[PDB]
Amino acid sequence: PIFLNVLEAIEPGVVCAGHDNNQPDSFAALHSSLNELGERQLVHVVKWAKALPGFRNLHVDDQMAVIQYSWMGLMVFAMGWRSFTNVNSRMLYFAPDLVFNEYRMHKSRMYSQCVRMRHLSQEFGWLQITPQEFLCMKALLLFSIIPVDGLKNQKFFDELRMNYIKELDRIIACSCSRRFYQLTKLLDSVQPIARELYQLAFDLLIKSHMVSVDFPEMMAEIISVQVPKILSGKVKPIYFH
Ligand SMILES: C[C@]12CCC(=O)C[C@@H]1CC[C@@H]1[C@@H]2CC[C@]2(C)[C@@H](O)CC[C@@H]12
Repeated sequence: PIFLNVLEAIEPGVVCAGHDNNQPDSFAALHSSLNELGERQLVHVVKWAKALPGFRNLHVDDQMAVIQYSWMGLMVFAMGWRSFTNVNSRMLYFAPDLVFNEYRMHKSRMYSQCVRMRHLSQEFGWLQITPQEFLCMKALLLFSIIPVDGLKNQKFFDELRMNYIKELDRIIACSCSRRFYQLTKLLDSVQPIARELYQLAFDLLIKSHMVSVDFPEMMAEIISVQVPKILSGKVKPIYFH
């Protein structure tokens, strides 16, 4: 069971937001802690992706491109898993120190996005997603969004992604047809959610820049340099259906 040994071995542990839960829930304080949490999780996503079977086959620039396009889908998918297992999804478990209740969903001004994220979370229960299935699905998310113009070595990407699909099929097989349909439909459903949060993240970065409040450095760079390629359609998700 080589492949699964690796995914479970490299899975990131707890990541705290740094949030001061004793100060009031303002828009500013909630988003400052969300953004800091993003910066911190980005570190772990980079280290996780580089340790994935086959990932270093990819040209070095494609390695960074793929991380820099898929991070939102990956982080939302993982957050949904955390929510499912820790508060069974009527709250959002961004981090142990940053759990969103309904009030925080409203004061962050992202209630409707949180409602979709909460729906994604609950699907882990509706579909009875196993830990092995979650891990394989999350790895596939890294290979599920690319420039329409292709990567520097697209061929290696296409083969690696093929191999991760084969692994997803393996864990299922180890009816199977309905299960693969269900899981590929779930995967496809992550991307519209990611896109909404990408739009949100971009809009807030412009607005906070207007009033001279800075995002953490990597978040500011990815949201100003890479996210707009997604919002403008130069980078697109790869769907199953
Ligand atoms: C990825 C994060 C942080 C990590 C996580 O668990 C999911 C969550 C999804 C919303 C993102 C947030 C990082 C900061 C963002 C991008 C804010 O700018 C607006 C939307 C937030």
